[PDB]
Amino acid sequence: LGLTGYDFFWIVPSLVSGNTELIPKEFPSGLISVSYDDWDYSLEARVRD
Amino acid sequence: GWDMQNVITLDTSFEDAKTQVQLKKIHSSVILLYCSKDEAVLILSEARS
Repeated sequence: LGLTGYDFFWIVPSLVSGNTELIPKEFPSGLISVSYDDWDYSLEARVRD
Repeated sequence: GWDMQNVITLDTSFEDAKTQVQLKKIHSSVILLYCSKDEAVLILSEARS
């Protein structure tokens, strides 16, 4: 319909961005999302905390 | 003023593809439709859809 473009910014929560290793082909670039950190927050730090 | 939004020419494949994107960009306005009766059948059916 035309709601995706340079001047449109889609903001979504962590519920749709789960399983970051899987990205559907219909997800436009620029899709800002927020999620719990899995890269910098290692499992060792998690267990220690 | 005659604020003409756009001109759409649906060659074929009205329900298949390449036509829904053009028909979806019309907002609340007046539509001048030029076709045949049997073609207008499908055109208005898809417009209602």
